[PDB]
Amino acid sequence: WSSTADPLSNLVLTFSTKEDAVAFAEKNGWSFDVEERKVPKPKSKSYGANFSWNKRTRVSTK
Amino acid sequence: GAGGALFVHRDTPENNPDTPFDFTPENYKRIEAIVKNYPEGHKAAAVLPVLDLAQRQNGWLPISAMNKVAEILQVPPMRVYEVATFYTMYNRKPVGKYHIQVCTTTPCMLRNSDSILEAIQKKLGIKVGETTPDKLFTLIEVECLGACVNAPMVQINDNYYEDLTPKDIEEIIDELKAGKIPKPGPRSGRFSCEPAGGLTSLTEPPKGPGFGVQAGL
Amino acid sequence: APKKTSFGSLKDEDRIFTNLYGRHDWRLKGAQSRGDWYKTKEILLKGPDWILGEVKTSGLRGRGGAGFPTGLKWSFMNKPSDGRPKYLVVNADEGEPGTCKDREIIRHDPHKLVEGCLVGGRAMGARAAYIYIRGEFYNEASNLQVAIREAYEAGLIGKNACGSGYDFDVFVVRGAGAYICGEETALIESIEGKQGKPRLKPPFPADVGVFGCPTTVANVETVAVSPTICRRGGAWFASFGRERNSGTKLFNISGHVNHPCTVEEEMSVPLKELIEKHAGGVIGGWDNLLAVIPGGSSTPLIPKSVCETVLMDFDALVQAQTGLGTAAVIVMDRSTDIVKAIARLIEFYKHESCGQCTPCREGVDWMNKVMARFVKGDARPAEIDSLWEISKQIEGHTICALGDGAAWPVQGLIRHFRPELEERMQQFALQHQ
Ligand SMILES: NC(=O)C1=CN([C@@H]2O[C@H](COP(=O)(O)OP(=O)(O)OC[C@H]3O[C@@H](n4cnc5c(N)ncnc54)[C@H](O)[C@@H]3O)[C@@H](O)[C@H]2O)C=CC1
Ligand SMILES: Cc1cc2nc3c(=O)[nH]c(=O)nc-3n(C[C@H](O)[C@H](O)[C@H](O)COP(=O)(O)O)c2cc1C
Ligand code: SF4
Ligand code: FES
Repeated sequence: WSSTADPLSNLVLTFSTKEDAVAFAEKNGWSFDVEERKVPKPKSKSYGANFSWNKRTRVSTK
Repeated sequence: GAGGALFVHRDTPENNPDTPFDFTPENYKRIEAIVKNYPEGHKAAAVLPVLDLAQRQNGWLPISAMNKVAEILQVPPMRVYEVATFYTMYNRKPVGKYHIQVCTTTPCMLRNSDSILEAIQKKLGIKVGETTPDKLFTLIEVECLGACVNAPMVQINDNYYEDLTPKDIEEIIDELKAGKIPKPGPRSGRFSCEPAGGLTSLTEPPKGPGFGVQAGL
Repeated sequence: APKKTSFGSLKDEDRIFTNLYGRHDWRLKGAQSRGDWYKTKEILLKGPDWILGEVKTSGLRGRGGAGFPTGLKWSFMNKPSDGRPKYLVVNADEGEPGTCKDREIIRHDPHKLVEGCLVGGRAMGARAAYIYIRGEFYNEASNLQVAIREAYEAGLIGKNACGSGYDFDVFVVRGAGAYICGEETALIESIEGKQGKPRLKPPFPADVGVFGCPTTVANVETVAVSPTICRRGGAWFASFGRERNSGTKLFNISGHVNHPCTVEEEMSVPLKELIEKHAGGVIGGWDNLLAVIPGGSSTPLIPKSVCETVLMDFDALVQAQTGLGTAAVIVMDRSTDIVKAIARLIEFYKHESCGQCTPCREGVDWMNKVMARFVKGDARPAEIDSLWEISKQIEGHTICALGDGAAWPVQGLIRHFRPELEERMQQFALQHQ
């Protein structure tokens, strides 16, 4: 079986914002690394572009 | 019923990429005429005719013919495969000299297409998906060939034989197996979709040009 | 007395397709002797706006089955160009069971279709016309090609068409055995060398169509009456039929009638009048009639009690919980297994589905299995309501109207012949103990 010796291997906390998590980590004395939130960028979707007269976006199959 | 045909190709000595296929020079001129019917930069629109032309030269479509069409039209072979497996008129297995197609849809069924089908089966000694041992006839069932008024009807090699009785189709098969050319059309003594009762309309002589023209034109 | 209240008894002088039966020469000389290609130059010189106005006044609705107003639909191409060519596509697929009207137009009156292509393309500012015909119509397509060659040699189409200074080409493309390719976007995809799978709308074809260009898809019968409409005027066409149901119509009467036939008749003619006058009546008398499918396989059937007074127009048949469709009247007498005929239609739709979208691809096959069991009576009565719900799930949730056309006949059968289904199930449960 898989054995461990650190008691915090299953500790995961949930926070509403990054600032709340940072404050909680700071008051508990834990050194922290913060990674910024990644949001997918908005994209331009056009169904008609599938059938373009002169562009490469024309599809060869459906 | 569920289609007994398969939509995956497995290479066979009778059907593989090394199977010899090539268009004849006359067919290459025909392909040139076909391709010139579409705008520049849209060559793939010629996939359906050119593929069909290959069948008209070969009788059926071995995978080498599909690859040849794809090479000629600069089209990926998978697109040609999609076209060949989507449309039912393409023969991906060899068929007999005379491909008999019997419409069994409801308007033709109401006019006893079953009798025609059983007459064909008995006259040829095969079933609705088989080929005769002499490779002269193949029989299948098709959907609504578009002559429901002339039901029941049968298509043989892009010819229509309509207003059929079992004796009519047996005579047609007898004429076909003797090498003759049976005349397409109805067999009831009626030329076309007209009423058999005596032409209930269009009895008067057709009017001339400009008879109903409005003013100012 | 204006505002005709009885419709029918159409005269030969008012009929449009005068060579319906091919008793006269279908070549160019015979068509010209019958009134075709007469003053086409003056029609083209009147301008697109005048032609579109004539079509709008005519009240012509789409003869392909949906009945969309033709003038409004053709007006969508009256926009200025944006650098792309413009195209007219003529729909000659004719896949609907019980419908053979287009075939007769192509084989016996091809010059009417060609002149209609020219006039409609001028109205829509279209450079050329592509005629898509089903591949089974090989001889019809060859006759059409011969007529097109005759028009090219006579200068009627091509460069400087009819001397009007407008260049127009007519191309014939043949399909290969696919009923779905009669759907306009599936037809456009088929022309471009792809599988005949319909496109989602929007964009509509007038924005993005064949080769990505502005395109109008129009039924052959719709195209072939436009030159006559322009010549005789919109008003003449308008007088026939009820209001908003104008003009004449080609009817194909098949099934259990004495003389199955294709005829031309006024729009709002009663169904009984049509059947008893032109088709010779129902086999075994009118009292032998069991059911009628009035507008091709996609329209729901109506029992005898409804067929006695119903009129053959869009609005009346809509009120009768059915449709005018292609005006293909399939008659079934009392000797018909009504469940088996509808099961055969469902099997047709199962074999014609393109398979692109989930509701059609799965539910049409599911309904086919359920109907095959219903024919034997293997099921339970509760499943009937289940089947109804399945149809409702399929209807309105599919990319194209093939799902509608598969759901509607089942709904008609359940609406009018539920006792037959329950009675068959009772027999099956009895005999199998
Ligand atoms: N002639 C034949 O052999 C067959 C005929 N049909 C008939 O086709 C009918 C349904 O076909 P659909 O095309 O799906 O009906 P639809 O109502 O969606 O379209 C009818 C025509 O009007 C146009 N249109 C409709 N709404 C539009 C809008 N908001 N803007 C611009 N254009 C618009 C469409 O582009 C189309 O050309 C069925 O009722 C059936 O009877 C079906 C199969 C075969
Ligand atoms: C499954 C399906 C098949 C169709 N087949 C045909 C056909 O064979 N011929 C036709 O004219 N219209 C057919 N239509 C209707 C066309 O999509 C389109 O509405 C019509 O061609 C428009 O022409 P119109 O406005 O002149 O009627 C079909 C529609 C569907 C959903
Ligand atoms: S409804 Fe049927 S035919 Fe139409 S797109 Fe969907 S799967 Fe294809
Ligand atoms: S039902 Fe047989 S041709 Fe249409």
